Amino acid sequence: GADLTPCAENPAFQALAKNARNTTADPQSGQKRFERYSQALCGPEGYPHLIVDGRLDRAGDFLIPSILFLYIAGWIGWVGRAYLQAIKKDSDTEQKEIQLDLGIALPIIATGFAWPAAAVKELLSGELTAKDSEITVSPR
Amino acid sequence: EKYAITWTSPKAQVFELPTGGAATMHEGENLLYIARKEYGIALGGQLRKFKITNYKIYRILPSGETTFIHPAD
Amino acid sequence: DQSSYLIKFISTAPVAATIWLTITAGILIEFNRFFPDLLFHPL
Amino acid sequence: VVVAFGTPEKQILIEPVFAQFIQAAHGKVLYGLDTLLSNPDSVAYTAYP
Amino acid sequence: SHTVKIYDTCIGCTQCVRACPTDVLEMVPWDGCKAAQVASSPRTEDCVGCKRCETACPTDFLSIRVYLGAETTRSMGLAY
Amino acid sequence: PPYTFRTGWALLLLAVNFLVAAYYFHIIQ
Amino acid sequence: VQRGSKVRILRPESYWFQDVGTVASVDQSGIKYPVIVRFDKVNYAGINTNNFAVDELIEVE
Ligand code: CLA
Ligand code: CLA
Ligand SMILES: CC1=C(/C=C/C(C)=C/C=C/C(C)=C/C=C/C=C(C)/C=C/C=C(C)/C=C/C2=C(C)CCCC2(C)C)C(C)(C)CCC1
Ligand SMILES: CC1=C(/C=C/C(C)=C/C=C/C(C)=C\C=C\C=C(C)\C=C\C=C(C)\C=C\C2=C(C)CCCC2(C)C)C(C)(C)CCC1
Ligand code: SF4
Ligand code: SF4
Repeated sequence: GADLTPCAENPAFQALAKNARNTTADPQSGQKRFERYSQALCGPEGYPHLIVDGRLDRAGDFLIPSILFLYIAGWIGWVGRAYLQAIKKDSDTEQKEIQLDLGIALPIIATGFAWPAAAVKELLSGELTAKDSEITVSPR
Repeated sequence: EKYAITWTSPKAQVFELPTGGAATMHEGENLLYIARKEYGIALGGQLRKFKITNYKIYRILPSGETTFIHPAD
Repeated sequence: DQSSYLIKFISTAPVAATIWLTITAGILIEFNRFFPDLLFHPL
Repeated sequence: VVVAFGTPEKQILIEPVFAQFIQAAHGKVLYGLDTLLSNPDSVAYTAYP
Repeated sequence: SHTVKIYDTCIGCTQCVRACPTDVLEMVPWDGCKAAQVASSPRTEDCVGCKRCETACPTDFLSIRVYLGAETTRSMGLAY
Repeated sequence: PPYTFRTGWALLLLAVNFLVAAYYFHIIQ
Repeated sequence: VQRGSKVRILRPESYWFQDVGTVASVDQSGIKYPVIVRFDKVNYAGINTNNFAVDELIEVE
């Protein structure tokens, strides 16, 4: 519910299939999305309602893009983390922040694809975090 | 009137009044009646670019009492 | 060396972030001309 | 943007399936979850002892 | 008026005396620091709460502090 | 140390999170 | 300590509390805070040096 009968059976989804608007200048981009959206669940309105539950017949809504995003997003953090680990042991480190040391940034970018193999390695070695006696804090 | 400021100038030249506008000091001892002590130090620093460090801010009470308050010595 | 100043200028903050976000945005645009309307993964 | 471009089916619409359940775990037949005071065979529906 | 507290951590930089525009502050000799003088505020009835004196002090944290108190005519900055 | 009192109550609350989902997945009825 | 020794700060009101400094010079008699520590990161005022007592520091080298 509410009335999540599948889109292939709907009078409303088939009525929205007759006045299709072409997305791209492909002359049948209007048709080649409605047959693709037929396996989803359109309510009374005629629009596919995504299911973020974790059901495996509905894994394409949220389950598949979640693994796809968190690989790419934990990448960008890990690349930006491991670069800042490198430049701290240099001559200046503030020039290499605005003005990128391209000779050092490019090995870090290629390294990244074992970041789950590296973050768990950094976690269990106790080198992910820092000590609370070594971070500046505000007076209580 | 309150807080007279006096200074001795080597010559005459155009300065900037703290009350807004430009006047012309005399040669010798000058005298300017201002409203507050904040004007006299903001004027006293404008004298420093004229190489004058002989300025004295008084305090003229309405009874007629004139108290020398800058410097202390 | 005049050529080293062009590598050192192409790797400042707004110049690298203009090129990298142009390559990033161009990948999303040319992926969406050919494979449009991807609301969810079709399984 | 998706509605403005005349193709409103590309909306990202999520059913609130975790509050769909509570209203059906309080006895609403309208969604057909069939649990917990909407399931007439339930232990909570009958108060078994 | 306001209240100007000067702690014992300053170095005799004379940046706070050269910044208070009503000339509240002055240097007195004091055998503690390297420059052998501490700032003192003997004329706090003239202080206008400007906090130029807190802006110019080097030491962390500030050796000089202005506590904003009861506001008379001299501390409101009224020409009238 | 292995935090027994912290993880003892977190696993109790997470067992409540998994029990309600068993009603929602029709595992328990 | 000596000119070049990394120390730490325990003064709570200071900006560089529990941070690593570098002693630039230690004085002899007066002030009570005779240790100049040249820090590497700046506070809100923009400076990166301060004076500290002898017992205020924690040597880490
Ligand atoms: C090196 C990149 C990097 C990394 C690994 C992190 C990591 C973290 N940040 Mg942070 N942050 C960063 C950059 C980064 N930040 C920058 C540049 C900003 C300014 C916009 C912020 C602003 C920020 C805020 C306001 C907050 C965090 C928070 C957090 C924590 C949770 C993750 C999160 O909420 O993301 C937050 C991410 C953003 C707000 C935007 C991301 C910024 C850009 C898009 C990514 C940077 C990529 C980098 C430039 C690439 C350089 C590559 C190098 C080789 C040249 C985590 C410790 C949160 C926290 O404290 O949680 C406990 C939090 O509240 N951060
Ligand atoms: C911090 C984020 C946050 C917050 C405060 C809320 C708050 C709320 N959600 Mg919501 N939700 C969130 C994130 C969040 N949500 C995410 C990420 C999803 C998945 C798309 C959902 C999906 C969702 C549904 C389907 C429903 C709610 C509902 C609600 C409301 C009732 C409480 C409830 O069911 O909690 C739900 C809380 C969670 C499911 C997770 C708690 C937050 C987690 C820990 C954040 C991390 C999630 C992580 C990124 C996902 C990993 C993906 C995985 C596949 C790898 C409440 C307003 C209900 C509603 O609309 O009532 C009217 C409802 O039915 N939420
Ligand atoms: C001067 C300067 C600067 C600035 C600059 C700027 C700011 C720029 C901007 C730029 C921009 C803002 C950009 C944009 C981009 C765009 C894009 C990226 C696009 C793309 C497109 C496409 C790719 C297309 C395609 C196609 C075709 C061709 C045909 C039809 C179909 C389609 C549509 C698909 C800086 C700062 C650096 C530095 C200094 C100097
Ligand atoms: C399944 C599912 C679900 C659920 C979920 C949950 C509820 C979860 C939880 C979870 C949790 C509750 C978690 C937490 C966490 C925490 C923490 C603590 C974390 C950690 C992190 C870190 C530490 C980080 C790191 C990093 C990385 C990784 C990368 C980048 C860089 C950095 C450094 C940032 C939902 C229903 C929604 C949907 C469907 C499915
Ligand atoms: S209070 Fe500030 S300006 Fe005055 S002597 Fe101390 S450090 Fe110098
Ligand atoms: S209140 Fe502050 S700014 Fe004003 S004179 Fe006194 S110390 Fe200087």
